[PDB]
Amino acid sequence: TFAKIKFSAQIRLETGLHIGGSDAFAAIGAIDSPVIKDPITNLPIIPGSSLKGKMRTLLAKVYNEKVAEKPSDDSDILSRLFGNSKDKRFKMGRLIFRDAFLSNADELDSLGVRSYTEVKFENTIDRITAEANPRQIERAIRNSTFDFELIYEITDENENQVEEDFKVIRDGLKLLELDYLGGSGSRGYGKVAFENLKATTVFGNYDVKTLNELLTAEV
Amino acid sequence: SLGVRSYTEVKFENTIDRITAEANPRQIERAIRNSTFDFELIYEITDENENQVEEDFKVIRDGLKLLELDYLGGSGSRGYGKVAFENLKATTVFGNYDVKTLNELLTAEV
Amino acid sequence: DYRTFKLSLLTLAPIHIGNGEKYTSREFIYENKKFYFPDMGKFYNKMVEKRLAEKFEAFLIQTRPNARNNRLISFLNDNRIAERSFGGYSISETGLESDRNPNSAGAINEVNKFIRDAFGNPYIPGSSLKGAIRTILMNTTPKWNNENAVNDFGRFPKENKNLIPWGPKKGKEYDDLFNAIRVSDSKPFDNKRLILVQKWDYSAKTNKAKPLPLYRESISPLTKIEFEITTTTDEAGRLIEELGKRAQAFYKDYKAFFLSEFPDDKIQANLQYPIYLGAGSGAWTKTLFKQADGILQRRYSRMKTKMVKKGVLKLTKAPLKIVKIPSGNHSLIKNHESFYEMGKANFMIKEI
Amino acid sequence: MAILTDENYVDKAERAISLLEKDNKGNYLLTTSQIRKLLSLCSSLYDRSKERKFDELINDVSYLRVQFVYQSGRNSVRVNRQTFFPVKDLVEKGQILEALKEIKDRETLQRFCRYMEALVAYFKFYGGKD
Amino acid sequence: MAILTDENYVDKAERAISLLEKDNKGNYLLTTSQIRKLLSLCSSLYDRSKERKFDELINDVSYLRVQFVYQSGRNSVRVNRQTFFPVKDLVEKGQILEALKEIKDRETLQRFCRYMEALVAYFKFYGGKD
Amino acid sequence: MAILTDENYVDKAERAISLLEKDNKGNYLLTTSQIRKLLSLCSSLYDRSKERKFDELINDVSYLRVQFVYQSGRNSVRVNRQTFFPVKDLVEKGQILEALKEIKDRETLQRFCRYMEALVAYFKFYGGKD
Repeated sequence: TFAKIKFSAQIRLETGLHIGGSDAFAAIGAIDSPVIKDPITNLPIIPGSSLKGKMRTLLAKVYNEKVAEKPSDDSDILSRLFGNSKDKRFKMGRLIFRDAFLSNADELDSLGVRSYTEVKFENTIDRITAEANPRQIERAIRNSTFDFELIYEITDENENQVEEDFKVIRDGLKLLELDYLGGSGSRGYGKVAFENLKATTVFGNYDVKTLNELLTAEV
Repeated sequence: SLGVRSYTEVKFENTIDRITAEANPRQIERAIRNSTFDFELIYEITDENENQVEEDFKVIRDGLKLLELDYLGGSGSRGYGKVAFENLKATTVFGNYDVKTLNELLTAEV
Repeated sequence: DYRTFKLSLLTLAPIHIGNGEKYTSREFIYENKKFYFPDMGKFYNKMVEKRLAEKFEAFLIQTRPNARNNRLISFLNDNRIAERSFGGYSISETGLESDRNPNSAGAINEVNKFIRDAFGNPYIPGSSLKGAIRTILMNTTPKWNNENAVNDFGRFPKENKNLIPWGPKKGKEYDDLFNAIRVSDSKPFDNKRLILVQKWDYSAKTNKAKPLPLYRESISPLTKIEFEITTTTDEAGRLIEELGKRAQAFYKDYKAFFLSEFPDDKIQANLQYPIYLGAGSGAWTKTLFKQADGILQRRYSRMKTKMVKKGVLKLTKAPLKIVKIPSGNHSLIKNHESFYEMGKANFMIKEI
Repeated sequence: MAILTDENYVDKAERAISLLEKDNKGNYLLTTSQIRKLLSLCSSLYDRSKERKFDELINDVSYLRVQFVYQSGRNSVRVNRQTFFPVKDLVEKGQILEALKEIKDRETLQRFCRYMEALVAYFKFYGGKD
Repeated sequence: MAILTDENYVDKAERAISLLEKDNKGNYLLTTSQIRKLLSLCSSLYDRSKERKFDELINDVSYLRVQFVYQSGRNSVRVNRQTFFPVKDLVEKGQILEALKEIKDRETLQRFCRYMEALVAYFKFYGGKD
Repeated sequence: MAILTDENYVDKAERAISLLEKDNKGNYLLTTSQIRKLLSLCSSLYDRSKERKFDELINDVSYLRVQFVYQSGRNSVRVNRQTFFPVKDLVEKGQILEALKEIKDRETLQRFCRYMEALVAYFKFYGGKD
């Protein structure tokens, strides 16, 4: 009864995103906080490690029933979905995250932008001396959309657990919507939305009609 | 010609402690995203295989499709190793065998 | 475990948040009772098709215009250009944008730009509102507004950034309070809400307002802007649910400290919970003024523009506006010289 | 005859920025903040020259040229009652506009962007400030 | 006369690393993360020099020189109320720029890359940090 | 005075291996995987020394020395809240760095390679894991 179901969505930013990388592709005269970029196209990306880590940390506050000092100390419902290196049962998880790449660069160009990353100028103001220290932070453009792909596998170990894993995936995406993807999101960064969130059985035989109903209705 | 200076990038990540929220960084090496590699898979047909050639072809197509739907070896639950098989075709390099229907199925199904 | 609040901001006065950039007088045209800010690329593209690219380049290159070759309208008049479709945007002339004539003297040479996104639409960043909220909260919490907030172990005093714990600690539970308070930015508003106010300083010693050459792009009074504030802990939930009645306490202390030394007609009245946002509202709106008194003034004691006593009041000029409220007709300012307390705004916070 | 070639642009940037105006204390009058927008536009143009054809990037070079002229005309630093214009000094001593006139395809555009790379690199090398 | 020869470059790195600036605690001011991009560019250049001739490696060598002079001035550490340039100190004491100026063929390019490898090897051998 | 002669290098390796530091459990902190590249380079140098003259082997000896110091400075193990450098310790107690400087001909090179083989043999003889 092996099957694979692909949750495909559009991560549309509601605010500039700063996931943050190194100076490997930074400009030669830029005192910036660079974002993680594609090596070839030099476009901003959303790495699957960021999505997986943020979603796992968010779902650890809702689906654990016990505070976990480590990802290995996570509950079974999350270990079987995200993986557990200290559990022979759950060493390989059922979720594959994928790097998300910019998918509406043409629309952004037609909207009249000159680059797909902007530089936001902030400062910290001393509260005793009124002395301002400025910073520059690179962000992806607000109306950017990224192709989001998440592959969920079904084997005989998913005999009576698929309807719960589907709910956990929906809850993780929703929690990501009521949170921020990695960055300085406490100052209003990294707000995202999942658009056209649908599930397609890309391998095997499986019925995703009900799941797609809660995807496109509850979201 | 696209102006890349290295054929491997360094992806920077970190782990955040669940309780203390401390960030421990870590960098790993990855191959460039749009890199292309030449894939060759030889399949041998003998007297023992003549009634199982179509099943073997179906299994090979399913395996290539599954690899496309999975990651090639690495930290691929976190977004690595997604691959695609482009210009996938089968030709008879030895002996005589008709690969017309197999090529049609390979092009339509990938 | 997350609480979501909606903060509605109603500007009672012009509000400027800058990006560090400034329009020069060779970049905007004052005509037809408006300031037109064209797109420089579109202007240059239309000027290469009229064989005036070299003339325009010589106009822009010239580092020392005398008195009139510094304005774009002079170039548009000398070279006989009638087209005005260069993209960009426009700001309606107020009249109280410069104390002199904008088309006669040097007048508005530079305009401080409002913060914009990649699409050119103005918006208020969440970091700015978060800084204002943090000033309100720090000034009204007695465990943060004390003498321990000053780091005296140095050449000159500075703020004790470690007074409110932040960041990870080795082997200790995460204790960042202001990571729990998450202020989002605004959906972009339109350029029709922007004006061109000027800086005026009111001195308690001179008893008059003096204009200064500092022109800013500001949001007009009575603009509605919505923010979403998210809270992830319990303490921060109490803090944000108490954002009003802490803004009122902060404003009461600020009025008893600074605003009581100035004429009552120069001080605005509050419709909702008060707040001070952006540039131009003064030093005491951005500091712990109980502890920064003395230190702040001595920081400027050896400058030509010396801070005397507690400083001067910042009063921009913007058109008078009446509002219709249940109490009747309310004037935004109590004076007839059209003086708004620069940077002032009001807010209401609900628990959506 | 081109002022920028693959064999001289780094040395050309060397000489160009070693001749920049200096204060009486020896510090450069130019700062990276005065040329930040120009550097960002050059970086974006270099990035976009790899994918798209040169005919698509015909407005970007013109915007870059008008930005160069505007920044050179607007940036002023006043010290000791003397006003200098560091961006204009950099533009004339590096022949930025003349090099921009010799941009006609991907190769010349990429050479110019690498020349700007070299200019800012060596500016930072000899004590340029942010 | 050439400063990098097959008999002296390892001892040259030996002598250059020992003279680098140190804190009062005795540890180095330079870190590997400051020279990571330069090491990566040198490694890529050395790898690509094996398979192709020096005629069309000129852009890679010029960009390598540009990145060296940029990273020299970019990386600054402020310790005990005093600014230090560790990458600039390493470049000036190892004669990186003068060794780069001597690169004219594949042999000299590979010698320079091996010298850079020797420099980082001896930097790590003497307790240098990442 | 030559530290490595044809009569005592095996005993030198024996004493060196006996002097290597161990863990609280008596296990060797050095592993063969830490020195695998060094051993491969030593074997290739020994193989090449039989036919090729020492003139073309000097670059290989220099790179071998660079690899030795890099692995001395790079490999570190943290156990019981204390850090150690197993390759650096092996190099110091085995007296390898200055044993490389006396490699002046084929005989000294082969002596050093046999010394390294003896070091590996006695390291594995005393419980050295892979």
